[PDB]
Amino acid sequence: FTEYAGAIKTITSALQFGMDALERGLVDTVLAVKLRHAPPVFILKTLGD
Amino acid sequence: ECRSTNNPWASQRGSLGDVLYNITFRQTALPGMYSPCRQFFHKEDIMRY
Amino acid sequence: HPGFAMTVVRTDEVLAEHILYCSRASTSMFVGLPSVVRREVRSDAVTFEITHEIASLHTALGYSSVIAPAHVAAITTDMGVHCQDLFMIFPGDAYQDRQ
Amino acid sequence: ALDKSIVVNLTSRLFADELAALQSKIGSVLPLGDCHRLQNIQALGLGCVCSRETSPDYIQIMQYLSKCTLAVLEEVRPDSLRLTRMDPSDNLQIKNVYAPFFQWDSNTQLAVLPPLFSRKDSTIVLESNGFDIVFPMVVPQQLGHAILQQLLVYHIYSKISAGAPGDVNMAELDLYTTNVSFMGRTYRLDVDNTDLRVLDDLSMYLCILSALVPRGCLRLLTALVRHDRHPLTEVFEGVVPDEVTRIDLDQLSVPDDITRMRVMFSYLQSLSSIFNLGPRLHVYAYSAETLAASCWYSPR
Amino acid sequence: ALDKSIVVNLTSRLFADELAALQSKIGSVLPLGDCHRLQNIQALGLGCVCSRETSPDYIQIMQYLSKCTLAVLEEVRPDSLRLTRMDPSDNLQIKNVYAPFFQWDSNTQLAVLPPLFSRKDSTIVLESNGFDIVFPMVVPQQLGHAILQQLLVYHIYSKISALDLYTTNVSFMGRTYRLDVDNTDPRTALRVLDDLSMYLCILSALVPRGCLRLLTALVRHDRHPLTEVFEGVVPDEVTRIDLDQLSVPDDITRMRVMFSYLQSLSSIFNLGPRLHVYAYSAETLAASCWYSPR
Amino acid sequence: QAENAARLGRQVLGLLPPPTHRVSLTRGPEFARGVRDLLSKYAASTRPTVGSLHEALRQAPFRQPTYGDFLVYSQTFSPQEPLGTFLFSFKQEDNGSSMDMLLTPTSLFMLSGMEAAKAPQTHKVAGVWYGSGSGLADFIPNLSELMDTGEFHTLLTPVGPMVQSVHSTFVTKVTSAMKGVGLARDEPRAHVGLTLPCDMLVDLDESCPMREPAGLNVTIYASLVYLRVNQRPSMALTFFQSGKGFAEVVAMIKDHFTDVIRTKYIQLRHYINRLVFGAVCTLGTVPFDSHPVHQSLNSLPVLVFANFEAACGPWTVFL
Repeated sequence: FTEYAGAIKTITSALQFGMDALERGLVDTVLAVKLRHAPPVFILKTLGD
Repeated sequence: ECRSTNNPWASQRGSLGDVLYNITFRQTALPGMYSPCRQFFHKEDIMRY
Repeated sequence: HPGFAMTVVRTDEVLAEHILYCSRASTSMFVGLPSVVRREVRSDAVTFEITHEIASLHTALGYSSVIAPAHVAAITTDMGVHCQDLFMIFPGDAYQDRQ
Repeated sequence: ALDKSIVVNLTSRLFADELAALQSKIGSVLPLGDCHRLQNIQALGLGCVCSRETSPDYIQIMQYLSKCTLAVLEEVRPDSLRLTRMDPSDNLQIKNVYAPFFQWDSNTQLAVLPPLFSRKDSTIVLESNGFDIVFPMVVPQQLGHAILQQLLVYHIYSKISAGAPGDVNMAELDLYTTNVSFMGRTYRLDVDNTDLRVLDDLSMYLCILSALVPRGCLRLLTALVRHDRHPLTEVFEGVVPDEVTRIDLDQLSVPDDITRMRVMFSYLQSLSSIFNLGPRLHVYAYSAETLAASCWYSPR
Repeated sequence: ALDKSIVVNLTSRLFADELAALQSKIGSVLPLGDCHRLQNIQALGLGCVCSRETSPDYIQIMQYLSKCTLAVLEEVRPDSLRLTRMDPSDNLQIKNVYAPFFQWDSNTQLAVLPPLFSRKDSTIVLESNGFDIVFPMVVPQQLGHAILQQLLVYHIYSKISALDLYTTNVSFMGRTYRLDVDNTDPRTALRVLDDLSMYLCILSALVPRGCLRLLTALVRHDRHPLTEVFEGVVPDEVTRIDLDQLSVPDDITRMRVMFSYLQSLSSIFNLGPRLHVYAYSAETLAASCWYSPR
Repeated sequence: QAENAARLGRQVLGLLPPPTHRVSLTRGPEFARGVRDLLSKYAASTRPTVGSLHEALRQAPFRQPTYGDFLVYSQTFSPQEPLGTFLFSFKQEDNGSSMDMLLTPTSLFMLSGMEAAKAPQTHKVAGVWYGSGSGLADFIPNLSELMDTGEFHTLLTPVGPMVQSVHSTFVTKVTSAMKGVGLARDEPRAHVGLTLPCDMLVDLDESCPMREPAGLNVTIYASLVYLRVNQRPSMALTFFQSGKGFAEVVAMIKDHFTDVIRTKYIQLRHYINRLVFGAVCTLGTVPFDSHPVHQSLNSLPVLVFANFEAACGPWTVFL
């Protein structure tokens, strides 16, 4: 029984590892979208006027 | 405007500087190294802009 | 002094820390619905994937994200004096005689 | 129950003109350096090895071919490609878009070859992302070792003729090289009179083995001599020439042969390993006007 | 479906030294003979062909290596061993240990070789049963082929003597390793040399007259990476064969029939099985591969 | 007829590939119960019973090979075949849209026209199979040239066992078999072996042990010898059978064809294209220590090999 409990306390943890890893890609890629459309300040100041 | 070119060894088209660091005449080398003078003499990347 | 003189190039890189500004409502995201896919069967390993495709968008037409270099942390590449060994970049090209 | 699928992403969208070159093929063969389902462009063509900048290569392709993992296109979208993985002894469908065009044949054996022709035959030039796509030469096996052989002959006599053209007629040469004979058909190749740096190193390797191999079996005959030694060796006197067997150890010495014979056999394995196996898939059925086929892939 | 696991009956209890010897190697490759669930200890190791009081060679071992199955350890219990098994197409988790250390990567290429450096390290004594257990060694083919290179070269010279800084120092770049040669059985490598007798005489006949002519236009004019072997001197043999004029359709026959015997030389530079490793880790020293009978 | 839908709806909807295991996440930790054919250790008791283990045998590997349907004249492929032979595929040229040519090992003994006593068992039956070599040698008018330049092994693409010959008057439909184990058509749930003549087979792993280990693999190799007899070149064939490994077998084959070579190279001497000898093509792996049960014909001793998978190969030269 308490070897079977060592199964369900393993696989339901390794699902939650994918729950975090899903939320990392939301923080990562949305940030990594913004860095492919971001000129530096020394371009955008003279063009911004 | 008074001088046409500083050296005829880089901006001259056939010149030894331009030939050592051209992409067209590097079909012998190992590509794994890095070369900075490769950058300022590359015909394409300058004309990409 | 030989017959010529020479210019020298180097490179350098600097680790730096940025203030990245991002304005409001620049993008609208389309969050998908994830899935669990198995592959690469071993004697023991049943490796999975949790894949989740998400579609982005650019709402405004102007620029909406500005980066700035605002720190120097180190100078990682050191401005050495070591030249570049053209015998190693060109192993093929050599002279005529052996000795 | 397994699920293979490989999705290659692109940072920028495709051109509307390049996408017509990628709708033009829908099932082909890609050497794919990944074994996963998310990937950037840099490991599906041959741009890992075969690139525009350096010299073209043969064995660095050929080592990379069998080491790699092949895949087949399914559904090309403008954002991003899509593939299907090639499992060992999987079964799927293959069409051709392989310039220059070779007509297939059912119930044949298929080798995957390095491209050695021009880029207009070989590639689709990308400009959305700068990196290439290079498609491997997919030609059946007997036709692979005939297109290899006559060009490798054409490479050796080119170096002689460029060095000294007082030996070789180009009319005698070009009549007997660019016409591959099989099927009752003559398939004409591309000759490359631009001056062929794909087949340099084989001609470099085989010309070591032209002179230094027949030095070899002379030394072997005087090694371990028995009244029990295997008897087929007497028969092979007539194979080796009479002029070869009048050479002694006078020109060399005791440290000279060690500097040879340890290195001598190492050329034979770098020779014999690559010409045995390509990654081969067997095709049993085929049709002409559909240009479709069914395959199974033996990693060999 | 399918299970694969081999437990070994160990009929006499371990000793305190030999327990830690097996405990020292928890991920290993030993070839056994009887593919069953249970197994007696007359045929676990390789030692049926490489023993102490005998004079073992290594060709007959490597010849015996391809017949055998291959197996990986799971535990070492005091009263019994426990192993696991390798199907002829199955991915697994191999975890390399082997003491003349090397480093691999993803997409590397392997062989299985006998112990060719230290029998005393690779074997362990089993005073509990009086029967030792030889361990073989996995080596990448960049050097695993190179170790096979010298043995064929080695038995050539040592009978002509009937010194050896030259022969069995196996060259990795920066690491030259002296082999293990004390009491060889040169009879099995003799037949392999008898099969090098054939092809190396066969290839000598129909040598291309064009590619011979390239050498006089090689060492005289230009210089190359390979041609340091010649030191810019043509052999005397080239000056005898290239007297005539060249002719392509004579030579294509000498270029295709040559190419046939090129493929035939796989049959003598053989291996045991090959192992195509696809995934690899550094600090765990884990790897993964699908086994390939060959 | 309304209950004929409920006869195909049962079978076809169960006779499917297993689905790609793809569970959406929002369920949660129920994904793991799809994995069933990776467990292999079922719990027993004092009373285990087939009525309660009927899941434990319900699991099975996904094993299914493929067939290549051919189409050949009954003038060459004989009307009688013992349902487990071997098939070549000679292929010279695309004349028709689909005009194949098969060859059996019984056929090649008539194409070659080798000596009687070198294979004196099938030769008695090789005249009640076919003619005298008329209806076969007239389809390839370069057989004398295929011997001399040494190119016949470069054209055979081996196929494997049979499944069924739906035979007709002129052209025989032949359902071939590759990749593995051919399923029968007269009898369902019954595989089809590969059956060979005892004249052609030559064993390899037979000596007094005076011990070779066990294993899973034992292979059947195909072979071929370009030779000349009575100053007119006619090819040859044997088989092989070993579970040894390719490093031994080429050295072991040369022990068998020693005496042919010892006569042969007297002939050309007393050339360049004459020098090639033969090749080896692996025809798949017999399972370990399964026995060949002998058979006979009207007679002709024929073996059998049950559970025979079949994987082809290339033609590597040996000499």
